Amino acid sequence: STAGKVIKCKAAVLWEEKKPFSIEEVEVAPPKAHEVRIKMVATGICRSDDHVVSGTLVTPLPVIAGHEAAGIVESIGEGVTTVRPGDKVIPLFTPQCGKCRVCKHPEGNFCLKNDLSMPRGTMQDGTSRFTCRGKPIHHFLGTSTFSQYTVVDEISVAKIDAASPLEKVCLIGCGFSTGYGSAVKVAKVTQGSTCAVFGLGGVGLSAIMGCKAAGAARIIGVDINKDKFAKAKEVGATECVNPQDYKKPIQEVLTEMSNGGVDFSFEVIGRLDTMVTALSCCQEAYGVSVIVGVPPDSQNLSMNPMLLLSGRTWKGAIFGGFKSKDSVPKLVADFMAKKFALDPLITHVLPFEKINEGFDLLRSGESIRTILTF
Amino acid sequence: STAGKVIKCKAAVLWEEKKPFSIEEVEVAPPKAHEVRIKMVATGICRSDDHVVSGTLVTPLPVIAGHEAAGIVESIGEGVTTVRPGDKVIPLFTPQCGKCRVCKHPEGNFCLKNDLSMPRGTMQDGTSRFTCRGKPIHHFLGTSTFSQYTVVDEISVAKIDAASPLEKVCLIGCGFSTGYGSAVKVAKVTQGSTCAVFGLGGVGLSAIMGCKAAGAARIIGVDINKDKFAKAKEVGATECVNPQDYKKPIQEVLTEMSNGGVDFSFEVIGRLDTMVTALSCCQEAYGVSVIVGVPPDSQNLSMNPMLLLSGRTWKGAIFGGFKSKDSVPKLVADFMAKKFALDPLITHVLPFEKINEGFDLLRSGESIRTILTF
Ligand SMILES: NC(=O)c1ccc[n+]([C@@H]2O[C@H](COP(=O)([O-])OP(=O)([O-])OC[C@H]3O[C@@H](n4cnc5c(N)[nH+]cnc54)[C@H](O)[C@@H]3O)[C@@H](O)[C@H]2O)c1
Ligand SMILES: NC(=O)c1ccc[n+]([C@@H]2O[C@H](COP(=O)([O-])OP(=O)([O-])OC[C@H]3O[C@@H](n4cnc5c(N)[nH+]cnc54)[C@H](O)[C@@H]3O)[C@@H](O)[C@H]2O)c1
Ligand SMILES: OCc1c(F)c(F)c(F)c(F)c1F
Ligand SMILES: OCc1c(F)c(F)c(F)c(F)c1F
Ligand SMILES: [Zn+2]
Ligand SMILES: [Zn+2]
Ligand SMILES: [Zn+2]
Ligand SMILES: [Zn+2]
Repeated sequence: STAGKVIKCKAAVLWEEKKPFSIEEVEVAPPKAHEVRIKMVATGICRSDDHVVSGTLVTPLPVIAGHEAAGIVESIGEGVTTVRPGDKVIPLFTPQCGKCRVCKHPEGNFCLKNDLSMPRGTMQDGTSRFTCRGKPIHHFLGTSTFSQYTVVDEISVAKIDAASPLEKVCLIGCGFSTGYGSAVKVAKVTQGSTCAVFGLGGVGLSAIMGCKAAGAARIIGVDINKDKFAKAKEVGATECVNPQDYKKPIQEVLTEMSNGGVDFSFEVIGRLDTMVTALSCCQEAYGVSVIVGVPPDSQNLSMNPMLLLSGRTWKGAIFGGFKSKDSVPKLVADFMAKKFALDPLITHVLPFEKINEGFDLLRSGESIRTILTF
Repeated sequence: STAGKVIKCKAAVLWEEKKPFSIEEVEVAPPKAHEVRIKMVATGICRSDDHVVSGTLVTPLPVIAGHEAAGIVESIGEGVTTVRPGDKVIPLFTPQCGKCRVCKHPEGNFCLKNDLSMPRGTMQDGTSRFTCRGKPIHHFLGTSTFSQYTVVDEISVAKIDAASPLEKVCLIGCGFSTGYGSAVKVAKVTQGSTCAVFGLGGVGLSAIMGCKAAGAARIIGVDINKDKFAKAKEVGATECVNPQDYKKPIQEVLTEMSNGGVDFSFEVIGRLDTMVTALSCCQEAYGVSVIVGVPPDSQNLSMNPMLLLSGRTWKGAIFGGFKSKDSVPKLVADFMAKKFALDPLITHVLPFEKINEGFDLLRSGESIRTILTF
């Protein structure tokens, strides 16, 4: 048995920014009280993982990244009550402690135990379960899914359906649930409305899916890579526009196309300029814009508050506004019942050992989601 | 009889920025089709009128300002159906045409016929009804209430209760309805919540009134002028804070006071810095901040969009989000039914001839609302 013992396994360690991951042996400590050690089965490559490499997102290095994944519980620490060895689980990069003011609020999901706002790169107890070359290695968002085995706090894992296909439902751990929730829960897109989605990667595709599910009459996809347009239309976009095709700023184009501004817009890229453009393109009196993209570290946007004074609503969200631990199992159940599709997001499959090729695919513009198999 | 004739009357003309109003004779043309000429009874001095004087707001000069008022219909043009000679009325600085996409939208009030966004300083037909010393004088927001008589478009006037005391209900034309609606309708303050109101003038006080009416448990007033605090507590503030008393930024103070951020905040001043502070002080996952204040023309703020990504909502509104022509008569009816009070807002009552003295009372920090009586 491996229970109570250190596990030696392979992980993808990031030693330095702007460098390939190093696939090499790490030591994974056994779970402490209220901790869960998970044998990973599949993990997706999300742009936020790439932000760690690029320094768009600052988190302590060296690190084991990865936050969109699914696996099987190997062992549980003392006091764990919500999962058992052998359960299928999704790590929760946004925890749900159930006890803080946000967890208790009907509309909050950004649990105060998160490691996103001011990342420490640790477990909840401020220590690391990972050693590599005798050196401690940081965690990422409490999940660190780029490893054959990880350890997570109990508040950062959800039990899911035992019959779930883990190579698909890993996307519920980030990109799908984020985009879909951003539309259905955060924006509360309405029947017959006009939507604009900026960025047609896995998360923006998922936002399109949610807009369509909510009954939007028009869904305008916006991307500078026209190769993204065919799949955006397959999942519900009614039209697609490339800002590079136009002499005028795209907020003006979108305001014209929507006869005075869109009902709902979504920034699903991570640029300061598109955040302001996306706000501006929604109708000035009653439009809603949602920021989903992750901006470059420590940078401020500039905007005219008259955009808001007229009536616009501007909001953002992590993980589609979903209370993570309550929502993930339900989302998996709904997937199993064919209430939404995940295959449109999966463009490439690779073994974990080819993680760097997976990142190359994302950076080239070729992929949506590459799913890595352990 | 004056109907169908030019009226020569007294008005307060603003010939140039940063100068006193000139109280002198103007000529007021009769109303054209779908226009209403009103004998003014009382008008309030709103900070937004002062913004015209100071250059904070840009609108064509020379102008007859004034937008918070009440009077009695003198005559109607052909085709008017919603008011008759002798009716008590409130001019609507945000029109309600009833036909545009905003007017048709359940949550929109910033009617596309407004003269706020891109001011022309005319009637709807692009002409002026005012002359002074042989020169055409601009209108302001379709209202121009600093005159013994004005002419407004029908879509910019509401009939109110014939028994209304005009010297009080004129506040429903701007400051009361703006503050109150910002709380009750735009923010949708909840029972038991904690609110922070930045700026304790007439509009901020009315926002306090709304927060209290909505059942807030804590209402923190914020102002640099501690002389404003006693009246803020009278109308519902549970605590008041002066940023100048603290070594730390007031967003930090308010976050500490509210054990991690407020539920609802309101910027009711008109400064870029306080708009950002107000957003920051609301709880990062589920807080809502509403911009009410009018900032200096053409200036952008800077902010970190992580404030929004965590879950905050940022919005603004004109006129408390109220559909103007539907709402004004109901607000007056509610006042007559003792559902809210207006007297706490009124600190001074002066003849119209003392308009400049009224503006000096506002600028010196000594008044809340001065009501000018014709
Ligand atoms: N809020 C959350 O909880 C959350 C979750 C998941 C992802 N993210 C972020 O969301 C963003 C999208 O993630 P993803 O879908 O995995 O990334 P992605 O697959 O890189 O998709 C982004 C898309 O944006 C397009 N794009 C780039 N620049 C522009 C431009 N100027 N105008 C229009 N399109 C442009 C680009 O071509 C690509 O198709 C990233 O910033 C992520 O970090 C946030
Ligand atoms: N959105 C709308 O429809 C609408 C309607 C009415 C008024 N307004 C605007 O709302 C604002 C308030 O109007 P008002 O109540 O008539 O003005 P006011 O009576 O001048 O009140 C403003 C208050 O802000 C206080 N103040 C000034 N600087 C600061 C600071 N740095 N920190 C905290 N407090 C400060 C000041 O002492 C005063 O009590 C103005 O900008 C108006 O133009 C907007
Ligand atoms: O993709 C999800 C995701 C985010 F939305 C973040 F804001 C973040 F900081 C991060 F590390 C992350 F992985
Ligand atoms: O006080 C109400 C009011 C506003 F909210 C404005 F945005 C504005 F431009 C204006 F002239 C005005 F009077
Ligand atoms: Zn929590
Ligand atoms: Zn992600
Ligand atoms: Zn209208
Ligand atoms: Zn006003």
